[PDB]
Amino acid sequence: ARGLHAARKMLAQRRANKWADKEWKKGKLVTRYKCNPLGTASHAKGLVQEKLGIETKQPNSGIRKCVRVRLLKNGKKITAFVPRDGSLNYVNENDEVLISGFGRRGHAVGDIPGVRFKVVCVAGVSLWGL
Amino acid sequence: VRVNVLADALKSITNAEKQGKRQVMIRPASKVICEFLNVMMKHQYITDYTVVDTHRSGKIVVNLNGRLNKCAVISPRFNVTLSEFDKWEANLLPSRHFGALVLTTSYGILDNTEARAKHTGGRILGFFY
Amino acid sequence: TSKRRNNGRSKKGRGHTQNVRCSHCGRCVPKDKAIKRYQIKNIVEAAAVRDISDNSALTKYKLPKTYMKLEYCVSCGIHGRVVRVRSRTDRRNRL
Amino acid sequence: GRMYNPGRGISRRCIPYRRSAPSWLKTSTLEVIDEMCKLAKKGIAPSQIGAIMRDTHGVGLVKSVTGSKVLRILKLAGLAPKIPEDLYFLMKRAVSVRKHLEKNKKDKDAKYHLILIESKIHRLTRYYKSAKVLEASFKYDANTASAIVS
RNA sequence: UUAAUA
RNA sequence: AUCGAGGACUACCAAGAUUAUAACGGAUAACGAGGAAUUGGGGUUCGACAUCGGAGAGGGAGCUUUACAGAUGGCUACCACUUCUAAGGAAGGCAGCAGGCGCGUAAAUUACCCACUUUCGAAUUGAAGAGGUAGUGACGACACAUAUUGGAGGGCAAGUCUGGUGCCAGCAGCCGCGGUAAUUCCAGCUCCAAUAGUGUAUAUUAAAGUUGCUGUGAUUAAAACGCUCGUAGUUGAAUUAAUUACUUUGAAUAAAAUAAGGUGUUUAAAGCAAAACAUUAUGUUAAUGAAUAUUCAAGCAUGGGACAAUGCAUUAAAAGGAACAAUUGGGGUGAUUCAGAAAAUAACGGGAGAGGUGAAAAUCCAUGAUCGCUAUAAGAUGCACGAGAGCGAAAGCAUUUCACUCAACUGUGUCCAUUAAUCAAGAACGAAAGUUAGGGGAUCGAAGACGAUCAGAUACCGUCGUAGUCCUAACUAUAAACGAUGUCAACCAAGGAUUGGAUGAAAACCUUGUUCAGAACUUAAAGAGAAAUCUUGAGUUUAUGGACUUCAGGGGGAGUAUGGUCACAAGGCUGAAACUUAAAGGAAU
RNA sequence: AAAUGGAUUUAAAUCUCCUUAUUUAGAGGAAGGAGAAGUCGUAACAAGGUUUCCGUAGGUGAACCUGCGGAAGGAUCAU
Repeated sequence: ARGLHAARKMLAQRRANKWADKEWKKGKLVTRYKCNPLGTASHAKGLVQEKLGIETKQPNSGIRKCVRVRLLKNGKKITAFVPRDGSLNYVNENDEVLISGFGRRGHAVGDIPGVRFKVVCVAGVSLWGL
Repeated sequence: VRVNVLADALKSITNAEKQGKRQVMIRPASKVICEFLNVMMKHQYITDYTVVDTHRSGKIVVNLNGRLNKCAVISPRFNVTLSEFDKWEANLLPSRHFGALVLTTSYGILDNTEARAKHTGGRILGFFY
Repeated sequence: TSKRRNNGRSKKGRGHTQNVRCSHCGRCVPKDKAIKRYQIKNIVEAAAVRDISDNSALTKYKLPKTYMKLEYCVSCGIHGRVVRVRSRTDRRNRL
Repeated sequence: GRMYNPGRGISRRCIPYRRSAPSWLKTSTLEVIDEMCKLAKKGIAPSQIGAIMRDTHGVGLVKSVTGSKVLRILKLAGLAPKIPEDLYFLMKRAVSVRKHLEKNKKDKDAKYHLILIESKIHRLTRYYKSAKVLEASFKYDANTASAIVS
């Protein structure tokens, strides 16, 4: 339909064909409010309950230290990295932490086995300056 | 079926010049086809043409002289406002000195240069470099 | 992709052809795709033709021949050395 | 190409570049009209009427002699059939195929071609109604066409 | 005739 | 009844109103607009919040006063709360300005004054948490001193410097570096970028020609419905010396904002004021207000009528349809009819094997098998002719005769006069397998049973064998239903041959010239493509637009779950998400 | 003209059914994905050792095997 009066089908075709966009459909359908532990929020707060260590993928070797967090807004249970060197010793238990994303990689990112969230505060200032 | 006779004619002319042919033949003749050729003659892109009468919307034979790079028709003839001229030329023409559009207006079928001079817009027909 | 322009068949202006049976495998192959060879041989081998002609009860009886058309599937045509695998540029030769 | 199958033939007629009657033709319109008039009374299609004049009377084009087409001549005399000739012949074929189909129920190619023929009828009937040739009350029906076509 | 795996 | 039209309400009367051009529903983390962010053009996303319009005061509901309220810094009742109490009783509604609790990643003083703008009032005077001033304020923007933030393998500017660490700790957005000589870890020195800023995380925009109107792809990478008919929709041959659409000018239209005119806020972001000089009260001066232009979709007026739609008489399209003449057709349906292979039976001869395999075995045979001749009656099949040949929309179609049909090509000074092309919804046909009920049941044979082989063999090999294979009626509606290539139309390099016609020559058949239609083939230094390859297109495409429909958006999950619908059933049509992953894939060396 | 009685109008509030939507528990069952260099086989890529694949039907520990009909994306563009 390349005609001069064929604007109904041209407009209607883009409506249907736009739903095949994986990156665009995901941001429109109702899943960011139900299937996202973080939600729309950039950062979230939760309580540390368990200190975990996840083995890396096959071409790597070592244990990725991380923590298990119970968020306040929802109540879900997640896993959060502990950035740079020796920062797990700074993290106590049953305390509030600020959890904030990662890049997004191929979804998962840098503690390898399915972790997608990194602890940026320990109540304190920073699991940087600390 | 033949929807646009002008599209058939301009494709015949462009094909003939890519092969270096001297003259080409167009089976269905129209007023619009004749006007498009007249515009192309005024810019000396075709030497001349003759129209044979077959009592059946007769044929046109066009003489070409190594100058018509490409003449093409434009599908549905958009209503070109006078302010939309340079938007069309920037898209369809190679530069600001070489080619020329073709528009059908109430004052006849004219290229973009003299339609701008006559201060009138209309539907766009085609172009030629 | 397409190793052959004609897809290895001889069917151009139709959609279906009947089947034939491989003379060695018994496989079902379409009539056009089958490798058809013709054979015309005498009923007496070259060694025994002299022996039969010596002691015969007929004046000048001419030995008859046998005629039969053999059709092979692709697998049993290649394996039986009826046809060989050819070069990429020599596949096109049809003579 | 043809409407319903991929066949593509260009078997046409070629009208000469002479809209007037040829010099050797001498019969006036009076003989042409009455000769055509008598043929119409005999129950002959307008397409066949012109052919008979061309083959026998040498009047190959009637518009070149009388200045008006065969159908226009027949309408003026009132001898034009109520059902247009091209539509009438199409309903004659649909009836004939249907009659054969009553006894041969298993013929699946005749059912297909009957469907194509009836689709043509609904295309022509729609056009002639927009051209006011057929009154809007006209409608093609299998149970009825057998009688009017007959 | 039979001939599995790293 | 109301200020008033009006089913706004009542009585009687009639059966109407909307819908594929998406009604009625559902969602919104939806108040609308001026506008904002980013943009080569086109666009995409945002707009609670300056200003305009709407609605609300914890939730509904009902009212009073009055010119204006269904008012809540007014009242009444119910629900949920809060406070005082002398225990009898009572008021109150911060989505007003400060402030407090909670919530969250996320957001400031329980300040002073009516002096600016303006509103109300009995009025030059009184009020105003409107408004102004002050305090906090790395949200942002501008000018400007002399120091921090991140990094140093690549993308990406910067160290093959030295100490520790030894596939650990770790770094790492991606590829990856680390197993003791780390350019990537932890440090020291050095320099790389930006700089009063600089990193991180989430989201918008560009990149993305990875959402396509400009502008994509569909043979093989993902993707042309199995095929045809068909309504809405879209697109429609040439042709002529009242509206609409199109186009040119305007009218009218809130500012702020955008663009843009002037102006030395010391420049600048700003402001719309200040002065340039008159040394200025005087005078420019009755000084500037950018013409400030926009601006899309509608509406109004005006000049033009080429290209178009609805209007209400041209020709005869290498558009289409119809007719006729001669044909072509393994096109379809019905009846008729021929053939002998295999197997079964009958009779006769013969007398010890036969099958089958790589070798065997299971099995058949003295009740005479295999083998040989002669006779029969059903089932099925249709060799050789048989082809890169023909017909058909596709699936598909092969013994010869007769009917009934159908389609196409060619021939035509025959007819109509646009009747056309493609087509959501819808409808016919749709291999094989499978289902239902009859008939038939020869051969082969999913299942099954034996015997071999093997480590095992539920398989390949051999023997037997049920459903099935065949016909009739009715379902089913799927295939690598393939040319993996939608339908229609135009242009288009050299050939040789073939099928069916027409037309000359050469005496149905055959050899040649021309031309129409069909299935194909060969060559190309040319066109295209990632290449293989395509050339009766997969060419005429960044020099991008002939018409229409369908489909695709990294790989999986998955054509799965659920919902709907069709079927007797198997199943078919429509058809996700969670989660997971840096590749999967195509052509070629 | 105040208490008060009655009949309409507008009707909050509450209760009982019924529907829709969202979230969430469940013995057991059938799936998918990831990890661990776990048992059992050799299915596919070479003619992959029975050419591979598609539709359908049946069977089987498992890839899969077999029957019917297709395709070459074949290992044949060829008598």
